Amino acid sequence: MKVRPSVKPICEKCKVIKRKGKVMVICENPKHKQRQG
Amino acid sequence: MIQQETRLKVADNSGAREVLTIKVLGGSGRKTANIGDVIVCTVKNATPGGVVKKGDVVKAVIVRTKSGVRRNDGSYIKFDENACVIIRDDKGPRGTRIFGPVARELREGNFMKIVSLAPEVL
Amino acid sequence: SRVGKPSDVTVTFHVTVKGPKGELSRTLNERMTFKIEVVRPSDSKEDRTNHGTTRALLNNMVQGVSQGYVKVLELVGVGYRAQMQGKDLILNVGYSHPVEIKAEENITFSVEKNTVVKVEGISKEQVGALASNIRSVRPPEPYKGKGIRYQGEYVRRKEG
Amino acid sequence: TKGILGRKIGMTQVFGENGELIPVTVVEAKENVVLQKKTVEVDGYNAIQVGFEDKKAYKKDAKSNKYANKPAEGHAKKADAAPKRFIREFRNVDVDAYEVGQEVSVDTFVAGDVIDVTGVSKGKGFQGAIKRHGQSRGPMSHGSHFHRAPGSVGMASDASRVFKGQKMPGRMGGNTVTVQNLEVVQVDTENKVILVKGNVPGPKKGLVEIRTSIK
RNA sequence: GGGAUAAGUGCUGAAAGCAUCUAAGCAUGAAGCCCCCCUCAAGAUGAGAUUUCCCAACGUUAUAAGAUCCCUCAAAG
RNA sequence: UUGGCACCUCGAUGUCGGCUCAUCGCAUCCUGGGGCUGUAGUCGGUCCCAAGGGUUGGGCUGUUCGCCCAUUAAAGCGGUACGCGAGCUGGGUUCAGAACGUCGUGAGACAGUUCGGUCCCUAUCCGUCGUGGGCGUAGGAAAUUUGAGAGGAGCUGUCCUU
RNA sequence: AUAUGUUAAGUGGAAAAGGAUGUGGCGUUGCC
Ligand SMILES: CC[C@H]1OC(=O)[C@@](C)(F)C(=O)[C@H](C)[C@@H](O[C@@H]2O[C@H](C)C[C@H](N(C)C)[C@H]2O)[C@](C)(OC)C[C@@H](C)C(=O)[C@H](C)[C@H]2N(CCCCn3cc(-c4cccc(N)c4)nn3)C(=O)O[C@]12C
Ligand SMILES: [K+]
Ligand SMILES: [Mg+2]
Ligand SMILES: [Mg+2]
Ligand SMILES: [Mg+2]
Ligand SMILES: [Mg+2]
Ligand SMILES: [Mg+2]
Ligand SMILES: [Mg+2]
Ligand SMILES: [Mg+2]
Ligand SMILES: [Mg+2]
Ligand SMILES: [Mg+2]
Ligand SMILES: [Mg+2]
Ligand SMILES: [Mg+2]
Ligand SMILES: [Mg+2]
Ligand SMILES: [Mg+2]
Ligand SMILES: [Mg+2]
Ligand SMILES: [Mg+2]
Ligand SMILES: [Mg+2]
Ligand SMILES: [Zn+2]
Repeated sequence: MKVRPSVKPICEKCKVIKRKGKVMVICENPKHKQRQG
Repeated sequence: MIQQETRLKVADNSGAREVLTIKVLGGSGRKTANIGDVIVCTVKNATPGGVVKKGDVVKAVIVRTKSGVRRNDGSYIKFDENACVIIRDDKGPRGTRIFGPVARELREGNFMKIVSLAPEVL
Repeated sequence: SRVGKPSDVTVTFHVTVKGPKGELSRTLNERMTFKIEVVRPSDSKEDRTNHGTTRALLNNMVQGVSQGYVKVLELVGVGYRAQMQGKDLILNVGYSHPVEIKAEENITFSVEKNTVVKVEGISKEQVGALASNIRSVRPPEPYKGKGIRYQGEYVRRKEG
Repeated sequence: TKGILGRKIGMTQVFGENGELIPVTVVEAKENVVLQKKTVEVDGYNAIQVGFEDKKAYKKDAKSNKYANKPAEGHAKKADAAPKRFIREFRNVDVDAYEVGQEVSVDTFVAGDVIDVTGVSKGKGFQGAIKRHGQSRGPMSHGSHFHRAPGSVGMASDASRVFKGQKMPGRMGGNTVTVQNLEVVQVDTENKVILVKGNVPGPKKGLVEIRTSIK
């Protein structure tokens, strides 16, 4: 998990979602898992 | 009842004669050590030709104390002096002989070589 | 909703089926009527979202009452075993203690070779939860694949 | 569970199996009687009231607690027992296994039973922070004028006050204390004595309450 | 040890035909939160409960149950 | 923190370090939970949650700091008048003596140094720790109690077995 | 209180670069 103010897709498979009022990026690549914070 | 700066006779032939206690091992804030406990010490007095020399920082196991120890049967044993034995990491004595009586609690401490070499185990 | 817009089962509306493989009742959203077929009132955002999810839940109820659901887990690794201790499952997955997963109502366990476990039930959510717990007992590890994985799930493998 | 009242007699020792020395406290628990049964329906909770150490009957012009007053005498007669010196409630036990007026014998406990013992610790009067709170002394030499004082009691302008709970001199001891997970060493039906491993609160002759251990 | 949670992990699931831990639902998950353990506690003026004891006449006098004064004391001070 | 400003205090708001006693924050040192890893394992790196508890004994120096010795699960960083002198000390620092270097014609002086050098106060109020008396609690009284609420406690090592 | 709409953050009831399928209103265009 990368916790960062700037969350954005890192490849074409990254998907931007919103969970519990937080902007996240989920991906097949676990390294690309991101949460805003 | 051995604490920092307590001086101890050495009850072996490793070269050290008197040591000064640097630290009582076995946890933060530990103040006192007794028979079977391990101390870090410095050799203040040595005999010529010994393996252990004056100024060395070594580890020793306490083998008799003036405070003595209490056994579960309500009996006690006390000695006339505080004496220790210089040891290696393997708990084996650095010297090849042990002088004077040692307490039987060393056996529970697993200092079996020291117990074997002691002339009397009480 | 494109998702939002039966058989001899009851479908007797809250809903409560009486199909072959059990009843499987629930409540469903309280602002959506049915004629079956659900209908979306007021066309709002929440209305459309709830219409879609209610239709999905109803289809799931029908499928489970008719032909049930089955999730399959496989254990990978030398010595890994899954026994059926009566009704419950017992897992030997490399721990110092066997793991006891207790069976539940409208849910049945099966084991093949004491390696491939199967969970069967009327309720899709309950079957999924049971399978997820059996997986969570010891999930797959990326270096050798050892663990209780889903039968048709891809495992990402890393080198040494 | 189980409960009894007694007087602390004193400390002694015994030799256990394999000869180990077991320090023990002798408790004399004679004359224990169930005086009342409190229930949820009437009292709102389940408990048994136990009286201990019979006292003298009521007499006119009694001047001390040695003689029962009329309220206490009526309370005891309702149980058909002599008036008792000490009365305590036990909530841990099961009230359906006792009758009003029945004796609670030392044979209630058995050797090896794990118990909690409650009692009033020994009083010590007015004591300072060194003994009462176990604080450090100041230096005893090197010009020091600070030996057994409690030290600083707060901070500066913030907060301009001493906080509640500051440790200061005051009366020490005489507090209810429960020692947990002691063991019953021996029960002696004659002499009505229980031997408790270890030591318990209070002076000799002080009242102690023995209960089955909560943990 | 019990309950509820954090970061997490999910199941079912639409908006968005798919995907998605979430939007509605359903789980799980910390030495931490609330209890569990110990002590004080009804001036808790919201002043609670139980058992037992006592019962008068003309503010006054004498009293009940019950306390004290005074005296011998210590486990208390 | 070093500063900038000069708004409270010059009919006085005692300055550094230490001792005693703490208390709070979390940007967490340890312990608990978790994601990623260029995570094989044992170890690590990094980020997230988490303030319950814990978090050392010496050599040198007035020291704070820092270095070192030996430990420890760990030896966290900060706030509280750089917490705390009507609680203590008084080594240092604004005092009278004296000396060195240096500057000054001199009296004397110091990005300096050196030896010596008086620490007052019987607690009124609030606050805090204990301990009594009065009245109230719709009769009076003895004993046993419920628990609204409050306080306490909360750490962790090593070894064997698997 | 009245009418119309916006917000779901207790935003309202203290802040930035920057990040984001949060949600309302104008639109310009590509495909059908
Ligand atoms: C020991 C008693 C003296 O206290 C002190 O000396 C101290 C320890 F209390 C002291 O020094 C206080 C603390 C001083 O006050 C500080 O002054 C600073 C400038 C400021 C500070 N604050 C405001 C920041 C003030 O608190 C000062 C000036 O005293 C000199 C206070 C003033 C009011 C003052 O002069 C008073 C009157 C001072 N004094 C002159 C002593 C003069 C010196 N002396 C004489 C004697 C003596 C005489 C006769 C016989 C014997 N055996 C001894 N002992 N000591 C006395 O005769 O008595 C006291 C109270
Ligand atoms: K009351
Ligand atoms: Mg970036
Ligand atoms: Mg000290
Ligand atoms: Mg003195
Ligand atoms: Mg400033
Ligand atoms: Mg100006
Ligand atoms: Mg001034
Ligand atoms: Mg003034
Ligand atoms: Mg944090
Ligand atoms: Mg020296
Ligand atoms: Mg200060
Ligand atoms: Mg002060
Ligand atoms: Mg001069
Ligand atoms: Mg000159
Ligand atoms: Mg001198
Ligand atoms: Mg409470
Ligand atoms: Mg706000
Ligand atoms: Zn990606």
